Amino acid sequence: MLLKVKTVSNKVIQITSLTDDNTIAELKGKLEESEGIPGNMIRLVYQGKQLEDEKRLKDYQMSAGATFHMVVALRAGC
Repeated sequence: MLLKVKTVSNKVIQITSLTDDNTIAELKGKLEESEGIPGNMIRLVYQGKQLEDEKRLKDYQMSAGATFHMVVALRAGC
């Protein structure tokens, strides 16, 4: 339900309304679309683990899982 996503840009956003179909994919996809374009890698780590798309609905039952997004930009995108 409620999740806190913080990017490497020191941007933390805490919302209390997550989906049960995608959740993760929806969150990451909505963040990239909101900014217009993807930062670079757009890879977040959940509980020190990766790949959470498969836990779309499984993440909706948490409603208390800290999320940290990472964007690797060395070529361009300051």
